[PDB]
Amino acid sequence: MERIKELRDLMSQSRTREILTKTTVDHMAIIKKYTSGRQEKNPALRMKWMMAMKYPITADKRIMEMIPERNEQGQTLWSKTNDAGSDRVMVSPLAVTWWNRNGPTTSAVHYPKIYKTYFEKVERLKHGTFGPVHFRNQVKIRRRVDINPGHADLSAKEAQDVIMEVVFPNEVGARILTSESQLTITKEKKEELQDCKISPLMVAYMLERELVRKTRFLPVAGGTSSVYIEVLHLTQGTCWEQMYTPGGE
Amino acid sequence: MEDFVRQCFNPMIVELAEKAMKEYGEDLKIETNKFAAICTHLEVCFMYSDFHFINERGESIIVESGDPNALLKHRFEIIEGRDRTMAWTVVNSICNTTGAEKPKFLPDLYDYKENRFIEIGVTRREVHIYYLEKANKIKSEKTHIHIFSFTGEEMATKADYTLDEESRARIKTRLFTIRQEMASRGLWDSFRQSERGEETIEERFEITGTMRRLADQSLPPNFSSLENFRAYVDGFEPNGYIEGKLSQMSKEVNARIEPFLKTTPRPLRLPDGPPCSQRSKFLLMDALKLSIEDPSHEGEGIPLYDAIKCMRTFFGWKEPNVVKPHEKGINPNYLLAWKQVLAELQDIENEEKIPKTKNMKKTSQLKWALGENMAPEKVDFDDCKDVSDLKQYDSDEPELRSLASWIQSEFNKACELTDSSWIELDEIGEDVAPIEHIASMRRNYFTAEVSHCRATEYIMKGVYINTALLNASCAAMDDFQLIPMISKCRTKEGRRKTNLYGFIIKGRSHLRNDTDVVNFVSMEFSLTDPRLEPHKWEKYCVLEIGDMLLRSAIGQVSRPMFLYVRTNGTSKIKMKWGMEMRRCLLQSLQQIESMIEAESSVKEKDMTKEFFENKSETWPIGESPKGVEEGSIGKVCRTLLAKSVFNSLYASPQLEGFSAESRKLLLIVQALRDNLEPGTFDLGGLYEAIEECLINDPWVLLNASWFNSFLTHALR
Amino acid sequence: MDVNPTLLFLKVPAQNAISTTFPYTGDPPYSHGTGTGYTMDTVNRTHQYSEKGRWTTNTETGAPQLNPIDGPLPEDNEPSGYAQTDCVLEAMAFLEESHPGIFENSCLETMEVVQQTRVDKLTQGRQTYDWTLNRNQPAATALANTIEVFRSNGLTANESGRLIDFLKDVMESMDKEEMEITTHFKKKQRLNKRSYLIRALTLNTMTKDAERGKLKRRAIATPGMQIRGFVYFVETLARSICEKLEQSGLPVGGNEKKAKLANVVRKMMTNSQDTELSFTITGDNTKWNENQNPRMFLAMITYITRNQPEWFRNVLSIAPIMFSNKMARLGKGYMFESKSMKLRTQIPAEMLASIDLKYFNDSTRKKIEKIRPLLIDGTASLSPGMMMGMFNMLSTVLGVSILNLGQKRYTKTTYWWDGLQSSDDFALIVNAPNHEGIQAGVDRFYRTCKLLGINMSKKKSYINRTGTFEFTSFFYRYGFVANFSMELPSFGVSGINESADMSIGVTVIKNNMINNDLGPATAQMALQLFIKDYRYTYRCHRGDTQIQTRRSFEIKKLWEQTRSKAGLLVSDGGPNLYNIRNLHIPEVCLKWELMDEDYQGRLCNPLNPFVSHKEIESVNNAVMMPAHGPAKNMEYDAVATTHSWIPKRNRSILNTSQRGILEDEQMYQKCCNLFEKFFPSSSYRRPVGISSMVEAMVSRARIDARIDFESGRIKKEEFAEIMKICSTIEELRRQ
Amino acid sequence: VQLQESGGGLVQPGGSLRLSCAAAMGWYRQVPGKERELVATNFADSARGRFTISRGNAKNTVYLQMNNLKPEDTAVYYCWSTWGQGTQVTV
RNA sequence: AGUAGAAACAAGGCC
RNA sequence: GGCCUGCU
Repeated sequence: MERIKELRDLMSQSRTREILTKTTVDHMAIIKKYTSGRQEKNPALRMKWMMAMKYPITADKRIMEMIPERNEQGQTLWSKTNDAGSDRVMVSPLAVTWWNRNGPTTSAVHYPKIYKTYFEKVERLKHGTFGPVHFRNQVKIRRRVDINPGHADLSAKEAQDVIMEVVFPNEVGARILTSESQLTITKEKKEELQDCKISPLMVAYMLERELVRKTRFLPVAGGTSSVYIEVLHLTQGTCWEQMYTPGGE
Repeated sequence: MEDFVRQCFNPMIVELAEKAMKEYGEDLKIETNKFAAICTHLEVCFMYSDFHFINERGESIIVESGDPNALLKHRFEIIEGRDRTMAWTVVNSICNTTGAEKPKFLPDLYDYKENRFIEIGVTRREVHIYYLEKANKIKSEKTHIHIFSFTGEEMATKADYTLDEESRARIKTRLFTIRQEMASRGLWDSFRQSERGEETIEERFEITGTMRRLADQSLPPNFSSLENFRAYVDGFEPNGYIEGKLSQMSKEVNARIEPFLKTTPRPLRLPDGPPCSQRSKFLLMDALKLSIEDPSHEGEGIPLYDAIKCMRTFFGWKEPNVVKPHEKGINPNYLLAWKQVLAELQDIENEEKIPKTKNMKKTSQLKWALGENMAPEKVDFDDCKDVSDLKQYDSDEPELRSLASWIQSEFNKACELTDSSWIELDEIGEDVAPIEHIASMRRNYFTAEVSHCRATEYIMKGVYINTALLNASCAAMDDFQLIPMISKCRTKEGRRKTNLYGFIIKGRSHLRNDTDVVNFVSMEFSLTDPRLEPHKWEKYCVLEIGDMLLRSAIGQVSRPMFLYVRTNGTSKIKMKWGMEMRRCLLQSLQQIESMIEAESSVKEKDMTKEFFENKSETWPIGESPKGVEEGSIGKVCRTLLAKSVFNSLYASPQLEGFSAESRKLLLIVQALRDNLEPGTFDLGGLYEAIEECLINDPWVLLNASWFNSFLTHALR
Repeated sequence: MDVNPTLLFLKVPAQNAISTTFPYTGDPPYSHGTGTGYTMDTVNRTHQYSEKGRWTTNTETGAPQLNPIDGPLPEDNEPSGYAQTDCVLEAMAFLEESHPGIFENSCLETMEVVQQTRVDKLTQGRQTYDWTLNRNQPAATALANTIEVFRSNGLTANESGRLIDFLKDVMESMDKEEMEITTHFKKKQRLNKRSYLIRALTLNTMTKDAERGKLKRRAIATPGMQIRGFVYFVETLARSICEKLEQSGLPVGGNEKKAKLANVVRKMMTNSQDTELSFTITGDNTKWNENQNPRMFLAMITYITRNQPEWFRNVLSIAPIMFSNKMARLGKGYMFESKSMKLRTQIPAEMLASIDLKYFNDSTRKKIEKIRPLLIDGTASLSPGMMMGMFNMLSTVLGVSILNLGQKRYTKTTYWWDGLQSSDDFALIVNAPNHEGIQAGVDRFYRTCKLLGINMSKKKSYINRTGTFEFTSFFYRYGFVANFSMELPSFGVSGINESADMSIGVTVIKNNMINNDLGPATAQMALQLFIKDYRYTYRCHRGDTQIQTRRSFEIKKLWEQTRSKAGLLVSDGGPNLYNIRNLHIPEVCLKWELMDEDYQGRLCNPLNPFVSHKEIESVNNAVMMPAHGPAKNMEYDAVATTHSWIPKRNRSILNTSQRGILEDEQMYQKCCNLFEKFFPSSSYRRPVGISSMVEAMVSRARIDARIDFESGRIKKEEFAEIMKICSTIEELRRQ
Repeated sequence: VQLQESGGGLVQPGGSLRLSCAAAMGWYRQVPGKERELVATNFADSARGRFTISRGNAKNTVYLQMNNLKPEDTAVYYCWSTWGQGTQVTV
């Protein structure tokens, strides 16, 4: 109901009607990236400079109807002045902390299921067992190794169709996945995330990260396993070796 | 033939078919019979779908015209007439909502009663072959298929015909209308067989017009056209042309190697001129501290109250008077500014609660001291052209200045220990691995070594001052603000303590660019008389403000106590980089830990404890008139920390240029000392490159003097 | 006793303590005003290194151009751009012979990419010079403006959605009598053929800031949008070629560079017997970009693309053809001050052609006098050579050809050489039975380099015995030695947001521990200092302290409200549990089991009004410009929390005549959000097609209402309402 | 850098000895039953006031002038810059 | 004045 | 005096 209604409201005004009519689907990306905002050259300097202002961050308009304009002593939490090239409003950082102490609460039980990679890292480290540190010269030789320890033996494009069919089943188009490994992955990640309401985009991004294999060139000495490379900073050094066995093994 | 589609069919269908024509990118002028055939297919699709509605029952309600109501459901909903992306969108949506099977090709319609697809195709040939043809094109299909053909016959599997027969009479009447209208036209010489499935195209990227002429002007000197040059390139083969030109080329084009020996390198020449002055934003070696011995932590507390309490701890105030003038400004303004600061500090002391941040009055005194309303007003060139004085901004090499001995002593005392701990580090996760325990022990050793160091005190001073200045500039852009220089340490006894070096008055700070300058005036207490090294205080105005009595065995000194007052400035980039001075600790201690690890790779054991306690091994860390002096690892830590701190304090382009062009020569000298037969192509050029970076910066000149001393001691 | 750190090198070798010689703890040098002086100096220097060439006047642009190719051979060691066509063609032929099938294959993959590439690939770029407004703007904005102008002028082939078609339209625009542009102050202005040619062939010049390692500032250039597609295709070909060359090091990272350097040094020295001596030259090329003539790149590519479809050759040749006629905008201008009348003025650079020279100093006066003859419509012709490393990969190809030309099969002498080339820098290992052989080999290498327009910087180069050398701030001494002073500037708060900054800092510490041999205790100190700076920057202190800030009240109440305070994030004033073992774990997941369910739910709430995600590309990618290197992107692990807000934008557009761009931004974003709600996959996979917005949106409304009734919330009343509303918007679009 | 020590030998207690090393510099010693001991560079406690270190940069030589010798000075005395081979001193 | 260094800041524009 | 902006 609503969606077509703001569609009609947009088409009511002449300029947006022209934009909707003359613009083709292919140009979607271009106009979506059409912005006057330059990409910052020195982010640290301005982040240290903007945070000294009042209302340094930006938030959706809806914040004006969930968080009061001021806190107990009267420190303002949000302003009604919109951003430069968006309908979002500039708000103070307190509106963040406020949201974490009296804002609406939900059931975050499914975030562990979504962010599978990070929670698997935590579980692997929690059950790890350290050993003695041995001091001897390490011959670090540079090798190509896979960093992602949960890659399902799929490439970027190879798993992209799987991700769409898992999250966006209707926009798949011609592709119907042939490999049965992809079939089982789709089934599992479909039944697992059937009602998760985090965001389609973040779900797709994390599925891409988990399933897609990624490789990088690093100086290693021993190890060479996927689980042993994520902790390469902790097990191998310039003149010391720290024996380690992740919780998985 | 196109006249037929001009005449008969309605607009809607003809533009739908024209967009379907554009879909796959073939042109309509070459073969139009496909257009007519598929537009008739689309027409039968409509005429078969429309006029067919359903209500909550099955048994579709058929109405010649949809009456105004909510009961406008369509019996058959069309697939084709849409783009491939949307056709597959509808296919997938129907499959996911109906729980049916996904076909591999494009259907034409969907129906509810039987909950499935219809692929309508009316071909010229008779049905009973085309049907099974498209059937074997589609794999294991449950979608029912139904086709007509011009003779008027119908067929389908399951003997199934999904709706009214009068509609099918409609279809075949339409069909024979088409047929015996082409009869008047006469198209069957090709109508039965006009499409054979042609798909081919050649990509054409032709250079022509102006862009061709440009190609004719981007060739070697003796070529006339891109065609000729490409023909020459294709016909070109290697026939020893590099050798001919190498032989013909003059022999003066050479890269002769000049041997680099011990007697080759000469000392770097330093610029000559007036002595070098002080550039720091605060006093480093001549600072004085007024303290309260409070239990508050670094960030804990309120600045103004702490400053006032510290200043009340000192007795012996005198009416201030000029001792050493600025030599270029108006010292009475500095005097009046100091008295104004004192008066307003008392004014705060009187009232109820000390404000967290105070704003000062904009008197003419600080208007001059902070450089207010001095930027020339911006105008247009068309209005100022006849002014003779109008010229460019002064753009020339900076003034030349010779090195002085004060920077050496300042660095010397910047590496000395102190009676306080100037670093209170944060918390870290409790160490769980033995390597983490080793790291923590190493870190504790280095913290014990460097915390009691003037370099750490300078780091904290700079970080706090720049943080406060940046925050005030970003908050109080318009109005002058008072900020007391505060630094909190911990005594040997363990009691926490605060220290007040002085005050900073920040001025207008409407900083847009990263290079825009915010001006402030800094006042700092000290005991060092400025009458002994005046050239180091060229830009300072120094007053006499009191007398101090520090307990000494020579009765009690009752020394004078002066106020160094100056106008300084910074910028957003400078403030940001000065508030990250704590990475000097990193740089230094990373270097020391690299030393320790490299040495411990030799002996298979951690070597930190004996390095820091036994102090047997020592590194050359300075030269005395007797000779080169070596110090323990802790002294090396402090020296490197001081070097990094001074790099962060006296940073400038001269420093970067000299560092690079002297690292080159240092590598060459190291190669010489390693017996690697080093050689150079133009050493004079490298020397000139190094010597052009030394202009007026005390730090870079001191580094150059150190480099000359290192060369003199090396090469032996 | 006087302390002197440099004397430390008398006991510790120079490379083992080279980190001390990198003053990367202070503010790097920045430029303050115009870059016009540097642009003029660079143009004059590029034109006078090729003075002995031949002059011509382009019949299209009417600008003077200097062709030095096949010019007189140099007779001195000064820089020279007199490259010889036959010599370079022979070098490329030998490169092909030593690597058969390189050019044909690379051309095949490049042809595939060019004929399947899309227009949107041009949006994935940083600032570009939009000619519609004569100023630098984001790549997407400039592309959109150029497409709009083309469509308004009648060039609508780009509607095919293919980059090749966009380039076809671009070339067709060159043959138009009169184009039209829009300006706001809206006014429609007409550009004739020559003016549009110069506007499409021009470059925008700026001054490079944050450049550490030199006393003087330099100038850099940014091209337009008409020429970026050809550049993209040419660089794709060059990258595909260099990936097949082991002597190149430009298309790889740092660790790969080190590995290849070690391999080449071991190969050269190990194969050398006791009789052969080995020497390493640590060479830098003076005026690398100013001496590389685009015509020679045209020759190299036309030799590479031999026996290939003519359209491929044409599309790959268009780029150097435009660079050979490239123009450069002088810059921002010059600012004058009058102290007698106490005023300042800013004259644009376009007046340099006619403005009198009384206001300029001697140096600038002479520079303007020398560059004036080349001024055409406020921009200077820069035909002789490249401006700033636009063809990095082709330059690397030429250098690799030079390196391979001494494989001992072409030297025809006892001496031989090899090494590694990365544009403007190289390491050359030369072996020969005697010092005379080494001298002859280096002399011939230098001479051959001078025949290709490449000069070796004698002042910044030195030769020693193999085993010790330098390459791009990587110091090799019997094995590469860590520096850690190049990455020091990256140890602070990045400046993206709270969660992003935390994750980026911990990940940077981890990486520098893995690669740059950062010590354990040093890493712990870095973690402590980073946490301190992070808390002091975001006003998020431990909460149990009495540090009054603008955010210390809410943080303190959250602290007192929470029961398990160990689960609070550092952003919310909680303890830091990070350590050397936890540097690879996001903060949210490390504290997940310690958080209270109320705080956990409030933190990670999808409905939070702070989190905003635009595209799959910008989810967890942060662009950090590394010190002493080109802009780079990093993947940082982070959980989408309420702290993932995006900061405020500039907001200064409101005072400029270009104020309508914000309204267009808002309307485009509203339409894009509506489309995304209609097409959820719009962000992850960019939609493709040739239909218009409203068609897809209305038709999908039809179908989705239908099916969501066939099972879902919709009702007949609502479904029919949607159907007739779709009809209403249909008839509205009709009129 | 190569180094050669001279001037060691057998001496009486309370005697004197001038070590010289042909090539910052100094002198360390090694008793038969131990590792290295610092002598001079600054002098150690066990040898201060008795022993004097000096150098002639024009001769490229560092000297150690030992006086009022004790039986506990009996060691191989090594010069350094790089380490010499050491010269035997027996008191 | 001051910052800074091959050109700039020492607020800008709009009424 | 009143109001706008701080990488456009």
